[PDB]
Amino acid sequence: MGAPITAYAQQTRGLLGCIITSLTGRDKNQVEGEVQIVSTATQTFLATCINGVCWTVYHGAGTRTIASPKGPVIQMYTNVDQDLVGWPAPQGSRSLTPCTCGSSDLYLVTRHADVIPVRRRGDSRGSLLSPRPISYLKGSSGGPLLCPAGHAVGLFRAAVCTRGVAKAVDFIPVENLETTMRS
Amino acid sequence: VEGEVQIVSTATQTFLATCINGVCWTVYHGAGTRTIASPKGPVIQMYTNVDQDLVGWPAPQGSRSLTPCTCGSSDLYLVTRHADVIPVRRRGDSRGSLLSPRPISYLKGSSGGPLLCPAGHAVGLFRAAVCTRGVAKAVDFIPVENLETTM
Amino acid sequence: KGSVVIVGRIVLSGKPAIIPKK
Amino acid sequence: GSVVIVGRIVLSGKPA
Ligand SMILES: *[C@@](=O)([C]([C][C][C])[N]C(=O)[C]([C][C]([C])[C])[N]C(=O)[C]([C]/[C]=[C]/[C][C]([C])[C])[C]([C])[C])C(=O)[N][C]C(=O)[N][C](C([O])=O)C1=[C][C]=[C][C]=[C]1
Ligand SMILES: [Zn+2]
Ligand SMILES: [Zn+2]
Repeated sequence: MGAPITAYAQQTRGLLGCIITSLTGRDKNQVEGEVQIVSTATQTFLATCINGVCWTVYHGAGTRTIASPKGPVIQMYTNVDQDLVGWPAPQGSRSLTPCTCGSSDLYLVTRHADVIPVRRRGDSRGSLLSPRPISYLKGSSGGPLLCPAGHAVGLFRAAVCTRGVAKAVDFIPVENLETTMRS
Repeated sequence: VEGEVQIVSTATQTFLATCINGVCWTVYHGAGTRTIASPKGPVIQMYTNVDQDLVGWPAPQGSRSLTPCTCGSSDLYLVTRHADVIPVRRRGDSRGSLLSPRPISYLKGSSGGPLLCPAGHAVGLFRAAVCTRGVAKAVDFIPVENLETTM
Repeated sequence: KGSVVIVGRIVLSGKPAIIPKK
Repeated sequence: GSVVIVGRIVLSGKPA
């Protein structure tokens, strides 16, 4: 990967095609990118492909199957406690690689394809250098937090809000991903 | 698609502009007080700062704005008029050194271009290259704050 | 329950590019 | 004169 981290988004389907696809569980669409904007019939969020696996937040995907060209695909991993789930990365996607530098300077990629700076304050916390309204981060759960090199340091899970403005973010560090696989 | 960086020309020369906070900024040494073309006629500069070598008109059509950097990183990246990205280490407020010096020919026509941080956020606007013997070893730039202040 | 459906993508691998005049 | 826009650059590389 490289820097500066720049990202863009593309919508691939709408509400009706999404509902149909959700039921049939068969999606014939072409897949590209490291992060997929994903949706159930109740909510929409993100899923990040790290090392051949498409990871996302359990509180979003539950135990559901991901719709694929060959019909539904069951999850490879499920960890209610760590709030993780993973499916084999879709055919066409590009995976990110875990961070191996321990940089405290993280960058969150939102569902709007905006990358916002986050200062790591702990294993699963980092503070937004420029806080934003929580409505801005809605739908970004499952999205990546990269180090200056563009490597996955963790997955966005929850926001730390005060009066509707998020000051910090709660994430799932890649270590939990490794652990969830060994489990 | 919408672009953040516009490639402009004045007959005299050609350089770049960068939309930050809805304003299309570029170098005074390129545009001067010139207006920018529009399908409805010439549009005038919203800001002109001869002192800072900074001029800005309202962001044009087919453009999208860059966000100022708020992470402080010293690891900058310059985007040229050819879309080439060049890693630059921040030496100070308006100076940064190329990690791999290039002949000035490579940095030509890029004034006005953005000086991005690791997050693709604007740090400054490429003002002019600082070179030794035809080799651009570093660059001069206008920090975003100057722009945020000019507004 | 239904399947989680991919409704869009976010591409980090893109690099600065001069938008094609098309 | 007037400054004309001869082209555009998209930092993310967004195609089309
Ligand atoms: C994602 O699941 C979100 C991000 C929203 C900031 N996170 C949560 O919902 C979590 C879930 C919880 C951890 C089980 N909850 C929160 O972040 C709470 C705060 C809790 C903090 C605890 C912390 C200290 C450990 C806040 C108050 C919400 C997510 O994005 N979910 C999908 C979603 O929001 N979908 C929306 C929808 O209706 O489809 C959506 C999507 C796009 C635009 C608007 C709304
Ligand atoms: Zn790293
Ligand atoms: Zn920054």
